[PDB]
Amino acid sequence: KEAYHFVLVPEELDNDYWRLVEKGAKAAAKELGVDLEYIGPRQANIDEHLRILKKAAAAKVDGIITQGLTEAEFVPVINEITDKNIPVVTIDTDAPTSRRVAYVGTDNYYAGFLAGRALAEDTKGKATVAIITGSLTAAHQQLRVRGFEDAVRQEKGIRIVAIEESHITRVQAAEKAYTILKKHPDVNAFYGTSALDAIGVAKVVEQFHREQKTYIIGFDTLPETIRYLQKGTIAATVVQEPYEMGYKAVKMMAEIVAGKDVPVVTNTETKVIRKKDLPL
Repeated sequence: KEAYHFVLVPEELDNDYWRLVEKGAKAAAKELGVDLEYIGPRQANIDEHLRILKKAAAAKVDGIITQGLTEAEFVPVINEITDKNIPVVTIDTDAPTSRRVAYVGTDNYYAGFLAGRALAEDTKGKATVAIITGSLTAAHQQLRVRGFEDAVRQEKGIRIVAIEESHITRVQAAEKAYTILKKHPDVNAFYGTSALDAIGVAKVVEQFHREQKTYIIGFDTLPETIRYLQKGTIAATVVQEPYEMGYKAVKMMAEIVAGKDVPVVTNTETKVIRKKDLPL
């Protein structure tokens, strides 16, 4: 009996969030006697991401765990991998129209919906919102935006005046905040859907001395996010369970190759945390 060899491809190797996924994935792998190879782009890059997927598939590994990041490029690659009878578990971002066997990650539509609810609650239903999103093509970003929009649609005192892409860098989130605040000086609320968006926004808001008049809600728990939350510049952030999705993704791949029944979608929890919830 040879050990199962699984590949987990993170969006970015050196990233606090994915290192938490790696920890959970390696904990489950060790617990099951599974060889887990954790490889991806050192810096997020779609083309090296796809290239590492197709390489792992050509190695006849027993299963591949990955984001279904974009419909256009990742659904074909997931299906291509599935056509070699290698099962794919999606993690963090689903591709529900692909032939991936199972998904483990946040309900991204509903993370954004809870963010809309939290913004409406905290602003007492009155806000002029700008949205910073990592990209318009990444499936989880799209869902987080759409969920927020649906949540606030009937909030008569809320209107969304801008949506801008950060390309998941802190510097470009700041850039877009400079552009938005210049163009829409009535903006008193920012919603960021990737891990550095609120952080980039927070810097610009503080530069213009607008923190006391600006509500900021972002995603995840990076150190600068916790700092701005303790300081008051960021009012809230949506917290995921990267360790748990790493752990559950590996355990579910093992169930799949063992022939057991597994659900198609497993959603790890999501929570809107504010300053009062710190420490985590």
